[PDB]
Amino acid sequence: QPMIYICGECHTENEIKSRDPIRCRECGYRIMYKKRTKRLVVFDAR
Amino acid sequence: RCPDCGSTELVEDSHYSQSQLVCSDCGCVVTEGV
Amino acid sequence: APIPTVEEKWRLLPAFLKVKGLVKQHIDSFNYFINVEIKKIMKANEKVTSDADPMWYLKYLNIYVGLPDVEESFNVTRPVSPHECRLRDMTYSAPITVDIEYTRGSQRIIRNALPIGRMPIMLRSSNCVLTGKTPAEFAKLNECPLDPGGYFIVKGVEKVILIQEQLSKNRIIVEADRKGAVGASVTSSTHEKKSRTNMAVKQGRFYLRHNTLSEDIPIVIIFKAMGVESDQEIVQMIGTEEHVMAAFGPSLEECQKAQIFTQMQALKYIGNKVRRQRMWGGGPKKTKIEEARELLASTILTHVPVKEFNFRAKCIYTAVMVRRVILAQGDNKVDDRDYYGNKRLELAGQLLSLLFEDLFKKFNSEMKKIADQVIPKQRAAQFDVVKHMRQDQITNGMVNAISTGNWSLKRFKMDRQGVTQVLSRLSYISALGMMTRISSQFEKTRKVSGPRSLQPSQWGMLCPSDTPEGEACGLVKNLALMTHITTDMEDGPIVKLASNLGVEDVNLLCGEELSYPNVFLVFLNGNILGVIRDHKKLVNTFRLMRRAGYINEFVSISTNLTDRCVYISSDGGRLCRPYIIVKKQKPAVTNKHMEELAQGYRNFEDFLHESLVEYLDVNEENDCNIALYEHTINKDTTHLEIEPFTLLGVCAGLIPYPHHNQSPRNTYQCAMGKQAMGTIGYNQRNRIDTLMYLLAYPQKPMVKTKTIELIEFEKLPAGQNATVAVMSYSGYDIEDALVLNKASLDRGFGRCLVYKNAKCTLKRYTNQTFDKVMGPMLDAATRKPIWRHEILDADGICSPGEKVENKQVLVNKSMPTVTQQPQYKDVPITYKGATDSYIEKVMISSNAEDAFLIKMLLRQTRRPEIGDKFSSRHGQKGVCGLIVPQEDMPFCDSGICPDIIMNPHGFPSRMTVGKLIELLAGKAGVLDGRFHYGTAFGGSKVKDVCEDLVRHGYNYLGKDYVTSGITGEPLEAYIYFGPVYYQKLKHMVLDKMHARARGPRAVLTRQPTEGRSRDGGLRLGEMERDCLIGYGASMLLLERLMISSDAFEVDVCGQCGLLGYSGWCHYCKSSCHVSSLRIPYACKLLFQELQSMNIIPRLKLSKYN
Amino acid sequence: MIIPVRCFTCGKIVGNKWEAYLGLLQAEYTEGDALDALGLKRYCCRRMLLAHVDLIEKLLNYAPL
Amino acid sequence: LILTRLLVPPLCIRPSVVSDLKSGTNEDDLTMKLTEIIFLNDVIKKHRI
RNA sequence: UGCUCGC
Ligand SMILES: Nc1nc2c(ncn2[C@@H]2O[C@H](COP(=O)(O)OP(=O)(O)OP(=O)(O)O)[C@@H](O)[C@H]2O)c(=O)[nH]1
Ligand SMILES: Nc1ncnc2c1ncn2[C@@H]1O[C@H](COP(=O)(O)OP(=O)(O)OP(=O)(O)O)C[C@H]1O
Ligand SMILES: [Mg+2]
Ligand SMILES: [Zn+2]
Ligand SMILES: [Zn+2]
Ligand SMILES: [Zn+2]
Repeated sequence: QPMIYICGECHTENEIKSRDPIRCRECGYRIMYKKRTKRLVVFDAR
Repeated sequence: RCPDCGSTELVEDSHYSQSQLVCSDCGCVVTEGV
Repeated sequence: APIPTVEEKWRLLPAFLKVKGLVKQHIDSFNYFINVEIKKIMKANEKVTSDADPMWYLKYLNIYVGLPDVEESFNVTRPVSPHECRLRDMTYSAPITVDIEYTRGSQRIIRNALPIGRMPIMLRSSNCVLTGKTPAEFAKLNECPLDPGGYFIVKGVEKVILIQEQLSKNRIIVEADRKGAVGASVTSSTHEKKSRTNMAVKQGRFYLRHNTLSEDIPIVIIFKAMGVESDQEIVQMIGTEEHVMAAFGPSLEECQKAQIFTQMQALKYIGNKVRRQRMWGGGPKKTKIEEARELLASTILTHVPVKEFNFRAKCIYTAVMVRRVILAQGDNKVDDRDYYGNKRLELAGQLLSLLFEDLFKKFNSEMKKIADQVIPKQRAAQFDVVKHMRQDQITNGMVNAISTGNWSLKRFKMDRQGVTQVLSRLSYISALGMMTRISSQFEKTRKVSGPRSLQPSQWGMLCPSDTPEGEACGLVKNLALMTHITTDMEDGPIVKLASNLGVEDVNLLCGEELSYPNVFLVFLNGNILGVIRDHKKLVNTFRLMRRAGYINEFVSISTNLTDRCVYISSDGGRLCRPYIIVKKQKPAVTNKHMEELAQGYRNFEDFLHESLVEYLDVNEENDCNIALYEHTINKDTTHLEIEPFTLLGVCAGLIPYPHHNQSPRNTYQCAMGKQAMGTIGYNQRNRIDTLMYLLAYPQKPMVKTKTIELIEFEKLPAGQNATVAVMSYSGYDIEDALVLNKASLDRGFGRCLVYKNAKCTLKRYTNQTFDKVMGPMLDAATRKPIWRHEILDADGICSPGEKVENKQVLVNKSMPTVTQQPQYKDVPITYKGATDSYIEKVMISSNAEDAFLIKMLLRQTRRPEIGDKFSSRHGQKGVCGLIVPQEDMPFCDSGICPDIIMNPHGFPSRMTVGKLIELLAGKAGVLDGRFHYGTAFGGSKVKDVCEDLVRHGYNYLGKDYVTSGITGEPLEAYIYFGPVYYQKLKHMVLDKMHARARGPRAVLTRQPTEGRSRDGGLRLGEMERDCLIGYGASMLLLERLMISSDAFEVDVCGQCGLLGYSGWCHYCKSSCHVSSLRIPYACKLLFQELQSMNIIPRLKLSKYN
Repeated sequence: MIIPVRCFTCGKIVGNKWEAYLGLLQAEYTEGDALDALGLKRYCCRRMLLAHVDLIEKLLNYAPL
Repeated sequence: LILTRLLVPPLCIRPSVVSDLKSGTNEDDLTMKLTEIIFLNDVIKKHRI
C-alpha cells in the first residue's frame, strides 16, 4: 500500500514504507507531514 | 464471562472518568474502580 | 515668557531602542559571554597537569563556539533552524571546540579542531542564524520577524533566564539586630571567596564576628594584631569627636584589662580563637600565629587588598566602619536594604560564565584524575588525553542547568533554583513582558513585606504598576521602557584619573584626617581609594571627563554628605537611565539636534558623545536634580527627563490613559494582559506547542499608546473593539458581569481557536526490537474500522482533517514486553476530551536514536458563552452573565445595537475614568477616521475629542438618545455608547468545568486524585470541616468524610486490639473475637504506620448500645 | 487573520469592501473620506474596516505552497 | 524502649510503581531505608565473623 | 518535585 507524505520545504509527495529513515529526495530536510484525508467531513456553519 | 447472563462480551468502557469493565449484552458491571 | 519646549524630544526614545531597549540586554550579555568572557575563562585554566609523571601537560590555545549545528547525521553536522529544533524536540546548540597541544610520549602533539562540548545558542545572538536576516529570510526559516528572541531552546522547549537581583558586594551595611543593637556587616566577595564579617556593640564595646573564629574578639585586639599597636593611633583612626571617644572608651578599657599590647600577643590571642577545618591535611608545625595572620590578611576583608602583609588599608577600612557604627549609634540613620542603589542585576551572561567556569574546572579535574590513574601503570603505550576527553560532560551540564533550572556550584557554594522558566506563549505581549522580568533574591516563601513595597528608587528603572498579583506581589518586577544595565569596566583609567586629581594616599596620613569635617573619603567598588578636600571640584571634573569620553559613560560617581563619602562605582549590573543634560536653565538638546536626528544626520551615540544626553545611575541621580518638563526647569537643575511615559514598562504600556485610573486597576490589567488571547506571530501556523490560543478576527486598538507603536503590538493584536454601552440591563450584570449580544457572537465576535499538541514516541530499546504501529483493526462484520479506530489511516496514524471524539485512538502504538518471539502489548494514545477536536496537521520526525516522534495538532473552534472571562484593557475583568438576542438589545437613532453591556456600578468604587476617556477617544476616532493616543501623562485631551464629536453631529459627552428594545419606549436617561477594546482571556468555562463520579483512587490512600487531568475530586478542606462542625450537621460530615471518601471495613480482634484479615487474627491465632468495623481508610493507614513506629494502638471494641 | 464578512454590531456586508478600501489607500484618499465614499455612515463599520489588520498575507508568506 | 526488631510495614504503606518505560521502578524512601538497615546488619555480621 | 497562573 502506497503511504504518501509531504516534505517541509520541497512539499513533494514522497512514498516511504515502514521502518524507513525519515528523509526526502533532492534535499535533506527531516520534517515529514501527512497529507489530508480523502474522507468526507461535515461542518456546521454555527 | 458475565456473572449474570454468562456472555463473554466484556468491554472496558470508561463512563465519565470511571474505568469500568462491563458486559456489553446485559450491561452487568463486572469490575469498576482502579 | 514661557521656556521654549522641544516637541520632537520624544524622538530620542525610538533611536535609543535601535541599539538598546527591551530585548537587547540578554542578547548583548550572551554575546559578551561567548566572545570575551569564555576566552578569559579558558585563559585562566589554559594549562592543566598531573603531579605524577612530571613534564606532562595539556595546554589550551584557543576555544571556539562556531555556528549552531545538529548531530543527527552520522558523524556529519548540518545547519538547523530554531523552528526545526522546536519541532524535533532537540536542543539548539553549537559545538564548543578548542585547539590544544599536549605531550603523548614527551613528543608534542597538537590538535587544531577538537570538539569538547555543546553550548546552547541564545536566539538572535551573534552566532545565532536568525541575526542579520530579513523578514523574507525569516519566512524561509519559519521564524516570526517580530519575535523578541533572547531565549534558549532545549529539547524543544523555550527557556528564559530571568534577570537575578541581589545585594551589592563589598559594601558596609549598618543595620539593627534582633535585640535592637545597631551593628555592621560587610560581605567581602572576591573572585574566589565570599566572607561576611560582622561587628556588634552587644555590651557597649565592639566585637568582630567571623565564621573562621570560635568566639568574637574585641576590635582593639584586631587593631593591635594588624600592625598598629599604639592606642592613640587607633583612637585617631576611629575619630576625634568627644562622643566618639566616649563610646570607644569601653573597648580600650576591655583591651587594657588583658595583657595584649603587642602584635605578637594579639596574634596569639587570635590564633587561640582559631579552630582547624576538621583536621586539615598536612603537618601544622606551629601555625597558630601564622594561621591568625593568614586569616587577617586573606580571609578577613578579602576585598581590601594587602600589598605585602601591610594591613594599613585594612586598618583604615575597619576604623571607618567603627566610626560609621559610632555615628549610627546616635541618630538612627540606619541604611535600608530596599534601596536599589545597592542592588545588582545578574543577566544570563554572568550566570553562564560562572557555570562554564565550574564545568571547565570539573573537566580539568577529571582529566587530571584520569591521567594520574592511567599514565604510571598502563603500558609502554603512551597515554593521551584525546582518548579520554569526554565531550558529553559540558553538554549535559549545560542542558540540565538550562532545562531543570537548578544551579549547584560547589566551587562557589551557590544553590539556586528557578533560574530558568518556560517562556509563556499565551500572546506576543506575554512573551515580550516575560523577557524583561526580574526575580528577587528573597525567593518568596514567607511574608517579608519589606522588599515587596514600591520604593522611590525604582523611578525610571522598573515599572511600578507591572507586578504579578498574588503571592509574588512585589518580588517579581519588570524593567522600564527606557533602561539599561551596565557591564564591567577595566577600572584602570578611573584609578589613574583619581590619583591625578589630587586624591592623597591613605598610607601617607594618619586616621585623624578622617575625622575632619572638610575631608571626604573617596571609594572604588568598596575599596578605600583615598581622601580628598573640596569634593565639588573632584565630582565636577570627573563628570566632565566622563562627558568628554576619556572615562566610560557607565562609570557612576555619587557623594554622601551625611557620611562624607564619595562613591565611584564601575562594576556591572547597575541600572542606568539616559537624561538630557541641563546647563544654566537651558537643555543642551535643541530643536536643531532633533531635526538632525529625524533626518538621519546623527544617532543616539552622537548625542552621547556631544555631551547632550548622559547615563545616570541611582546613586548618581540621588545627588542630581531632574526636571520632568521644560516648564519645571529652575536654576538648580542638572538634568531633564526625556519622556515621562517611559516610567511604565511593556505590559503597562497597553493601558490607555493609565494616569486616570487606580493603581490596582493597572496591576490587574497588566496581569490579565499577560494572559490576553491573540496572535503570537507570523509563524503561528507552523508552530506546534502544547497549548495555543488564537483569535479569529483580531483588531488593533483605536486608542493606542506610543509604546504600542514602539513594540509593534498593532501588528499582532490580542483583542477586538466592540461597541460597548455602559448601562444596567436585565440584572444579569450585577457584580463585574457583562451581557453579550447573540447576533454579535453569531457573526464572529469573540470567536477563538484552541490548539493542543499530542506527541508520541516510538523508540528503539537495547534489544533489537522497536515500537511499531499497527493498522486499523477492521471489523470483520462490516469490513470497516471500529468506532475507536475510525479516524486512523492505513498506517495506524490519525489523518488530519477529521474530527476526534472522546476515547478515540490517535496513534495505534504497540510496544514489546520482552524489553523467543516478540510479544507486543497495545498502549494507544487515546484522546481525553469533553468536546470534539479537529486534526490540523500531523508531523512525523526521526531523531538520531531511530525514535519516531509523531505530533498531532488538534484544533477546537470555540464561541463565547456563559462563563468565558473577558477583559476591557482597564482591569475590569468580567464574566458573560447573559447572551440576549439582537432585538432585545437597546438601539440608538442610527440603529446600532451594543455588543457588550457592562455594569456602571463598577466605576465609582474603582474610579476608572481612564476607561471613559478611552471610550470617548475611540468614538471620536472611529467617527473621524483617526487613531487617538492614550499616552501616559499626555495623549489626546478631552476637549479635542469633544470637538470631534460635536463636529460629526454626535453628543459631546458620548451619551446618546436610546430607545429600549424590549418595550419600544425611549429610556429616561441617555446611554453611554462607544467602541471599547475588549480582550478575551484564556480562562474558559469549558476547560474549568469539572465533575467527579466515583472514579479512580490513589494507591497509598484510597481517596480521589488531586487534579482535573487526573480525574480528581474536590477536597473538603479543614475550614469546610470547621463550617460543618459549626452547623452541627454530624451525619452530613460523616457521610462526606467517611462514607463517600475512604470508607472501608476492617477486622479488629477484641482480645488483643489489633487489626485482623478475613475474620482472623494472626497475633492470637484465633477468630472468635474478630469483628468487622467501619473505618476511614486513612485511619487504618495511620494505625498501621503507628504500629510500624512501635506506637501500637489497641482498640477496645464494644456494642453500639 | 482575514477581514470578517459581517459587521459585529449591525451586520452590514463589509468583507466585499476591504480590497477596494485598500485601493482607496493605494489612491490619495485618507481614512475618513475613503470610509465615507465606501458608504459606511455608522461608526461601527468604520471601526470594523479601520481597526482590521490584514494578517492573511503574512501567514501565506509562511504557507507551504 | 530499646528496639531489637524492626517492624517492616505492609506493601500498602509502601506503594511501588512499575515504570516499564525504563529499567527501574519507583519505590518509596521507607523501602530504601529498610534495605540499608538490612545491608548494615549483614555488614556487621560479616565484620563480626 | 519544581514553577506560571486563576480569587
Ligand atoms: N522533579 C520532579 N519531582 C516530582 C514530580 N512529580 C512528583 N515528584 C516528587 O514526588 C512527590 C510527589 O509525588 P506524587 O506527585 O504524588 O507522585 P504521583 O503523581 O502519585 O506518581 P504516579 O503514581 O506515577 O502518578 C514530590 O515530593 C516530588 O518531589 C516531577 O514531575 N518532577
Ligand atoms: N490568597 C487568597 N486567599 C483567600 N482568598 C483569596 C486569595 N486571593 C484571592 N482570593 C479571593 O478573591 C477575593 C479578593 O478580592 P478583593 O481583594 O476583595 O478585590 P481586589 O482583588 O482588590 O479587586 P480590586 O483591585 O479592588 O478591583 C476574595 C477572596 O475570596
Ligand atoms: Mg473574585
Ligand atoms: Zn523535500
Ligand atoms: Zn487477637
Ligand atoms: Zn457595521
